[PDB]
Amino acid sequence: YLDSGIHSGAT
Amino acid sequence: SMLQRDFITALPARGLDHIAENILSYLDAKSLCAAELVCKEWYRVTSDGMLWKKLIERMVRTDSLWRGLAERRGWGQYLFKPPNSFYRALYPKIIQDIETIESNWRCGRHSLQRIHCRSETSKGVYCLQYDDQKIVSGLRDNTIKIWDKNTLECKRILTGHTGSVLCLQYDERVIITGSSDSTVRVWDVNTGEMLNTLIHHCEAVLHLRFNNGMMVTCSKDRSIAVWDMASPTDITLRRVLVGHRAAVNVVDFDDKYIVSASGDRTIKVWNTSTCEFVRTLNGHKRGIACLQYRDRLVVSGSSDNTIRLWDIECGACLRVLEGHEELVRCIRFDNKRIVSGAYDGKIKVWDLVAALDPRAPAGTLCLRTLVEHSGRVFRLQFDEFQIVSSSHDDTILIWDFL
Amino acid sequence: SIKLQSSDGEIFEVDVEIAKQSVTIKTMLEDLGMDPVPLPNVNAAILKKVIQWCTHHPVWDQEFLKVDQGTLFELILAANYLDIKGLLDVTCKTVANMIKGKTPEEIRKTFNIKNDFTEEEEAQVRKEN
Ligand SMILES: O=C(Nc1cccc(-c2nnn[nH]2)c1)c1ccc(C(F)(F)F)[nH]c1=O
Repeated sequence: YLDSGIHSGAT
Repeated sequence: SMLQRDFITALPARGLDHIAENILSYLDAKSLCAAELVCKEWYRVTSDGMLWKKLIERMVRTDSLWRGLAERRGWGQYLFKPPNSFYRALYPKIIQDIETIESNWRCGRHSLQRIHCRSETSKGVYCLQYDDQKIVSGLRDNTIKIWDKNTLECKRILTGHTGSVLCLQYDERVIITGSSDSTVRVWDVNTGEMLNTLIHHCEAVLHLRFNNGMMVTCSKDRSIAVWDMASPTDITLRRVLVGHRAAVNVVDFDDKYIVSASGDRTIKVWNTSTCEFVRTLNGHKRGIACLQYRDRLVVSGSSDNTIRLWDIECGACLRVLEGHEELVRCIRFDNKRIVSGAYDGKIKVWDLVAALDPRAPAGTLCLRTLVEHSGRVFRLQFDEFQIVSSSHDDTILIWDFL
Repeated sequence: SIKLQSSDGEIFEVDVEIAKQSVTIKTMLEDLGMDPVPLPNVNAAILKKVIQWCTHHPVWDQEFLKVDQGTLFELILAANYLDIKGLLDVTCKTVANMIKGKTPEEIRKTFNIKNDFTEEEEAQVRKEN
């Protein structure tokens, strides 16, 4: 899981 | 025409003392000492001219480190309107002081203060900015908490966001925040009053910067918005930049360029005036989590566990920094150092000059690893004397090397 | 063009926009309306050198300043008298560059300066470094 602050190229 | 001429004796002889003082004011410390020993009149010119006072003032005017110590140690009280010899004896004490500060950085010697934010439900501090008076912090519990820099007590809770406050910046007038609730909010930095809300983005607002009438915002919705701020209450959309293929995690800018970075593994450069695409910086193998841009230097941190340094004009990557063991989640730099924080709670200090010199070996580049967080490091800011960092562990740390 | 009059008496024709880089010559023009402008403190040889510098306005300055110290001293004085901040700045920085990074003896030798400290006095000033 990631923090809400950043995101990757997923969808 | 005379072959040789004692400028420093001749000019005062002619009632032009200030010119002689101005010549000598260009000397570095060691050359000013040499000048003192040239002859009795040279010594008198340096002493009556208060050149050591003038030399310390020039440093304070041109070096934030000297400025910081003048304020922090209190000898700054004597500066800018105690005889000359006082300043002459002070100068070496300042030099040694710088040396001890630099040693503490190189060796990781510091004291530590820890604020427990005591978040009731959703723990973590996503963002922060600080000055000598206060730390303004953004929290996963949807609030902005303002902390007194000296007593570490909470002075204000700003409510209004309906999701996490992911990014923030403030100046002498306003605090501007972006949130998982997809809004940007503008708060009075003194009273906390909500002054404006921008409804534009379709997804979380992950980062923003503003200064001198303009603001850039960026979003999980893959767009960048460019705003003109005539005032806290009159903010107009100028342009939306699209071209990124995933969330835009960070944006920075100056008068030359806007710089954005994305989960799509790229950094993009835009002309601040025209909002036209300029160039893509390729190279990271995974999405980019953090970035800072100043002058010609871009610094990026990524999910690939590396840091990359880039020159903005040609787009070249000047150096890859390896060493972090997890995602590099925040990064800042000044004239001497890079400081980065990672998903494993660790902070690294890097020698930026060494890093920008392609002769230096990679193993010499990381000066120290600092391990005091128990969760992902989300944000940090630093200066000559300290680091302030915040974490998923719901703490803010101040690392003080003085 | 405006005529500048050197202390010798030689008259120089100079464009008003070159002349008016010196606040001193500009004041004599604008507030006292003097033509020509007598300049009793600047002789023709130094005046031509300053006018040359003003037209052009550093690598060119370093070559321009390859002159003896007596002429460099006269140039500092003319720039002061005429209040041409740029030339006063370039001449003073040039003198500072001749001082920096040298021992007291090389400075003395550079400028032909006699050491006039007593033994006692020199030990005291040196202790204070
Ligand atoms: O977990 C990530 N990535 C990933 C994982 C596995 C394979 C591949 C892959 N598939 N094909 N090629 N590489 C990629 C990731 C996390 C966070 C960020 C960011 F927030 F910093 F933006 N970015 C990222 O990229």
